[PDB]
Amino acid sequence: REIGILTTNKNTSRTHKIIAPANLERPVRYIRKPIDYTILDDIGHGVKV
Amino acid sequence: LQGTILQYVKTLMEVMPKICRLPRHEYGSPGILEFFHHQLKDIVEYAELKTVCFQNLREVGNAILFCLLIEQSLSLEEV
Amino acid sequence: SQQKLAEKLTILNDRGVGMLTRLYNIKKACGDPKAKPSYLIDKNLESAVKFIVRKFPAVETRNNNQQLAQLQKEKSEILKNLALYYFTFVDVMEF
Amino acid sequence: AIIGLYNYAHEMTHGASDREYPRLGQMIVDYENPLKKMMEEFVPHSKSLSDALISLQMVYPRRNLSADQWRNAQLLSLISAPSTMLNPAQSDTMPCEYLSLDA
Amino acid sequence: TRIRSFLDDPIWRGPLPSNGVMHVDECVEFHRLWSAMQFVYCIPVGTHEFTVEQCFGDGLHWAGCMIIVLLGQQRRFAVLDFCYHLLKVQKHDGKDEIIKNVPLKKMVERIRKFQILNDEIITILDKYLKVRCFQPPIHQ
Repeated sequence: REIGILTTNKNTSRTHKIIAPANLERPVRYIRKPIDYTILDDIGHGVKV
Repeated sequence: LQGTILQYVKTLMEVMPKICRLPRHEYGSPGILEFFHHQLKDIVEYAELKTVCFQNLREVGNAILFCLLIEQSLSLEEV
Repeated sequence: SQQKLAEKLTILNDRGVGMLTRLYNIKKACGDPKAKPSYLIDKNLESAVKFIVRKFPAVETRNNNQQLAQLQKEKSEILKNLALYYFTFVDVMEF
Repeated sequence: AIIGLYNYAHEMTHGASDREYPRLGQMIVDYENPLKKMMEEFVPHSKSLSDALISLQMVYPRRNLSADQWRNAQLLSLISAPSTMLNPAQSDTMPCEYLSLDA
Repeated sequence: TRIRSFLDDPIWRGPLPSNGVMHVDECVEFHRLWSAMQFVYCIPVGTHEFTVEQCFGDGLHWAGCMIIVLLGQQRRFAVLDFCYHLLKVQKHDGKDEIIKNVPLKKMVERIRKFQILNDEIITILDKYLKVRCFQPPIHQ
């Protein structure tokens, strides 16, 4: 008890060298599309056509 | 800390320069050394510095080092 | 006011960066001999590819002169593996 | 090789070349020394491009200084003038200050 | 922490900065006094005398760096320091002469050694110990 005055809990924890995500980066396919010039008209004061 | 060291700190604070800029690179290394040596002349020539201030500072540092090392040894025996 | 210069510029810049990425990957895949398409290294297609390249813009199927006989039996595969590269080049042209 | 070989496969399978083969081949054979053609292609745009480029005299040369000139101006130093450590750093051409030099 | 509780005198921390951020060219804080003392004991001595590490060892620096760190002045000390500044400039221009019987190259070498030691001590002390916003201008 006498020595306990000078003490304080130290923060040390166990961990792993690497921790992986719950769900990995599932890859996605490349689907070709043409250049669509009408995809920014809902941002700001758009000018449709 | 609240005794002799405090008094020497107060005295040397009185003796220290009021303003001290860090010169620019263009001033040179020799010029900067000369400037520093001129500005801190009173501290450099203080006789009691190395024989009293440093002694008390050494005492304080030795005390804290002893606390650290004794804690390490205690842990090593506990394990 | 109907030119939509801002939007057109914004769209085309992203498109250009994407095309650059794709074309860089095509270049890298075509550089190392162990990753280019299998048809550019086969020994029996060498004559066919040399003939095709020697007159690239023009198509001269009929009157092949047996410089394309081999290519006529892997066509279902040629047309199915080189599709990605061809359409990347097409998209470069459209951009 | 890739373009011609795909086009031939398509021709043999269907009897007609792909839609885009003619223009695609023309592009490929035109930009074989791409800069020699792109130089002739940008004569019409010369005036506008020149304006946009001459506009850079006010940003490039002063951003491309040496290290000695940087030391003289004490660039990026908070403590150079301690009396103005709260003033907001600002300039008229704010975006031009952190624009990549390689670009 | 207990030792930090002992530095309650106002001399250690000084008065509030004029510009409202931090002192730069003033010498009213303990870390500038310690910079001056460092300048004092980084000067080469005569053969008939004893060096600081011959007489005091490493406890002197442990005490000084502890005082600096507890007051929270470690980073200001690193930025603002006469010896470190001299070392930096001399490294830049690579000069070597004698000023008031103090060789320059030897002095910078000693300064570098002590810089290494001080960095180590400060790092250990920081390890064992584990915002003032400002207003933008107002239009007249």
